[PDB]
Amino acid sequence: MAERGYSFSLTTFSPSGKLVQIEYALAAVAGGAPSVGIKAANGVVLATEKKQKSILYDERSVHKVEPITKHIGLVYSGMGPDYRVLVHRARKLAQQYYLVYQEPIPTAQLVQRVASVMQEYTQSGGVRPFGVSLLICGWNEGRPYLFQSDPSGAYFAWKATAMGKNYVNGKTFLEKRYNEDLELEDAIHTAILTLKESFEGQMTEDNIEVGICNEAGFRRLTPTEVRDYLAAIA
Amino acid sequence: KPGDLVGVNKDSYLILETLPTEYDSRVKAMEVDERPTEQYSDIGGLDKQIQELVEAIVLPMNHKEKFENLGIQ
Amino acid sequence: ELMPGASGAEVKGVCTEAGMYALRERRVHVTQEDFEMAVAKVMQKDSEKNMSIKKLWK
Amino acid sequence: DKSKLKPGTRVALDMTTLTIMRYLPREVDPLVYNMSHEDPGNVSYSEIGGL
Amino acid sequence: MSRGSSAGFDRHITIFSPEGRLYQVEYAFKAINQGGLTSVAVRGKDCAVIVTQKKVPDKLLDSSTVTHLFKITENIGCVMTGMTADSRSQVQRARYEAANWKYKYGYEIPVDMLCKRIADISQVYTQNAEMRPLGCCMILIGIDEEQGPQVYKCDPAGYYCGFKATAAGVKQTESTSFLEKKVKKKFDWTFEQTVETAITCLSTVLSIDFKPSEIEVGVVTVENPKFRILTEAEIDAHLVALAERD
Amino acid sequence: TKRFDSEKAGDREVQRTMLELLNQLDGFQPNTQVKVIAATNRVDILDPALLRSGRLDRKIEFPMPNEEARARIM
Amino acid sequence: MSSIGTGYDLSASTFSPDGRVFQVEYAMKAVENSSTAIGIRCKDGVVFGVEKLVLSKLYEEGSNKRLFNVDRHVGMAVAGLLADARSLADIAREEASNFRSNFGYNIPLKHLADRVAMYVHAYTLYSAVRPFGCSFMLGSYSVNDGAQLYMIDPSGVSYGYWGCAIGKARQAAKTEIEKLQMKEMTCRDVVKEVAKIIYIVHDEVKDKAFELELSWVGELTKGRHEIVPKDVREEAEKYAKESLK
Repeated sequence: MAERGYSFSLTTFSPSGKLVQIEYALAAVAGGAPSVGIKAANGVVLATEKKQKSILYDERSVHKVEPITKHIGLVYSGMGPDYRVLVHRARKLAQQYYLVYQEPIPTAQLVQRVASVMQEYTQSGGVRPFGVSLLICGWNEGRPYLFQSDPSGAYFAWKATAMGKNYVNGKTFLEKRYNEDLELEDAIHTAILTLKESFEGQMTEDNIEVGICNEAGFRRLTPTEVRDYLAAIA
Repeated sequence: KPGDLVGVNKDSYLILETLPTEYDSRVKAMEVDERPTEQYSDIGGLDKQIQELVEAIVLPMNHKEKFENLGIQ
Repeated sequence: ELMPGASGAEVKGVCTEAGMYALRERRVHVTQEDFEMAVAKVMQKDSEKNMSIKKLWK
Repeated sequence: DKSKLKPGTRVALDMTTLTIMRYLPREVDPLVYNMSHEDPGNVSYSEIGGL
Repeated sequence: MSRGSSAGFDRHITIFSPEGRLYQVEYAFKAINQGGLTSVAVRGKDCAVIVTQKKVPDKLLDSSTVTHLFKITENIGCVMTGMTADSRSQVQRARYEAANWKYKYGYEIPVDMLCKRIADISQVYTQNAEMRPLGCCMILIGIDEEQGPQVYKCDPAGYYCGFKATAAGVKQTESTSFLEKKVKKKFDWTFEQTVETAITCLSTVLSIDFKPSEIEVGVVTVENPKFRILTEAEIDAHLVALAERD
Repeated sequence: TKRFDSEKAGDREVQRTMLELLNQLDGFQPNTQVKVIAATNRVDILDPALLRSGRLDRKIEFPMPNEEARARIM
Repeated sequence: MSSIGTGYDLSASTFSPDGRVFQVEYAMKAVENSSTAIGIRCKDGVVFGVEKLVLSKLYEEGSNKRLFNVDRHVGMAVAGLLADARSLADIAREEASNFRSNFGYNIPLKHLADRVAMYVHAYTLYSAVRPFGCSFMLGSYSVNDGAQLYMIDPSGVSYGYWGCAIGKARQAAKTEIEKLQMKEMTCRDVVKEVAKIIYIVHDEVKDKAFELELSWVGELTKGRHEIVPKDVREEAEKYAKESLK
């Protein structure tokens, strides 16, 4: 910039067979608030709980569910600062793809493209590897898509996965209740159950947000609707 | 009183004597040795500083009455 | 099958725990139903340690 | 008096025949005794004031 | 130990650590308290008001020159809280970002958008090991072009979210607590009431009560989009109003 | 110097001794009349509890010399 | 501070437990070690005064420049280490030079002080380059604010001053400025008075001799920034020596 700068990698392997910083990052995603993403196979629902704990947040805008474009949405896990760049990044990518295809960015394709930039950030110096896990939803080409993007760069396509606080318990409930190719009603219900698994972020409607992707695009849900789904779980 | 030294006999525990309270051997080293004069004129330069140290350190002890007249601690 | 374990202690605890349930209840024998309640109890205790990221020492 | 001697209190004994010779007052530590008795400096309430 | 332990090079530059955030990042939060400023932010429904302590450390200052209130655009005004070294530098960076929108768009940037471009900016500092994160946070007020008066704040690590009420300072947790009870008991918000809530809350926690030349109040009203400095006479007016509430 | 979270070594005889100066140094135990002449090349290693004005009231600077000061010594 | 053997005071992209870099503080001592620069805001202009120490008796005025003319209405008076002062001078000159040429009017100072302080501060952030161990002032006469004087510290903090001194006796100089009213007084009288404060600072038992550089940007020069005319310069120094005694 007006300096010499860095270029040395902050990660060095181990005779273990691990990269050290990504393992510290994995601990930060677990320290987050529960975020679940399930592809039903009749739409994709991303639900999260957001620790505000004072409801002195006049957000009719930015949230933990933020639409990237009109049929892609994003939900994160962990810490907010890392999210902020990734959400802006995704919107830019959405714009690049919009110009040529003019159908906004497809999910399989998005992940590869984010994954490549995330890998550099580890591989290079003067940048560091994230400690956020993104859950990406989309409905495009008459198929719902759910992917999970790890803080290393890795991408896996899931039917249902969990992150945030008490993910180990979440993934295990998800296998039992949810089985592959069950209904939109089941996907939503278990999704809200994982948040309820352990809450503790002030129980008011504006402290959970869900955004749903379906055949007509992506919209985030009003906090009042979200509460009704919760109300069922005791 | 507490802290006072007092002697006591080993052969049968009676108070041998009363002694006043006193410091360790290390502390005796710590007491005065005195240092000799470099004289204000003779210690070269740093004129504004001769005033600062003299005023602060030596004056409140020696020239104490002027300080009492100022009213400062 | 139900326990994921985490220790020899955990295994041993299923049995001891079945005795604690039987004693409360004031049985003069140990029943098959007690073991069912015990595993489930023990299991739950394991899950709490799992969430916290702990072994058997805190 | 048998009543004076208790678990909490202290006694003195003959070193030569260990019979309780007499009663002594409670346990104390010389450092404690001076700290309690003395109050040097005092300290004015006015100064901390305004906070 | 913790908050000063090597595990990579994460107590030196940004990389994650055993603490599940970043050490370097946490010093940047700790840094806010050092400056000595505390702010209370209230969002009205006729204005959006920020009151922050204005750091006066000489008696040879002109009042006008020495401030922390800055005009980012003719729609957005801000206060800087934290370390003053970091404050001047972030404001100049924001200004280029506000201006960059300003030519392209042909109109005043939304308060939400201004906060989004700067927040991301504070994230670059935070992501980089080339530079350390900002020791300050910028808290924005402005009339959003349809949503209404809006108060957004971007972190020194750069994440932003909307607020009814915000606080950042020396005592971030306590001011926020004082502030939720003022919102709960709802006196309603006019120009004067909302300013009044904001100042009192800043006074009650720290337990001072100010001169008008040692608090600063900055507003963006729906009288005009342009940001104004109220100056000492009007700031004094608000101070006297606080008495015999609620 | 106090700043310890040391569970691995770090003595803490040394911890007591810096803390003790403050104790003697507060007003409760007199220190009004007695001056302490404190000297350090590095105050770039100390903490504020030990230093800082009104615990050791006067703070005397000695900046680098200049020609006249060189002139008188020579 | 700390004197840790790896970083914090050996880097400056690393903050302490409290949030501060020790490296800027070590630099802050540097302004204190050498001679003062005083600068007071008038309302008809600004009057600057830097005492240039006669180290060698085989120098002439224009040597070890502490006084720069930033533009033709902007000054810069520095105190502290002259090498970091030069860098700061170069940036200031280019920033002022583009603004008169392009806009066609005098620069409002408050923005300028913020930009230059941004430059100082951007370097502090970096561990690859150093904090600047100079303190410097900028002064200007404007047709949008009148006179303005801002003082920027080695930390990159900007505050406006009615009257400043940065140097080896800030406390003695600031106080003399406080007593006097120079805040809105006429530039001509000020020239004499700024020199007289320099006389108190200077010692004939810590310094031999100094050469006065004052700079006008005021009513004599008609708002043009020039280093003090030889006649005026002398007059002001002459008063400084005579009035103490």
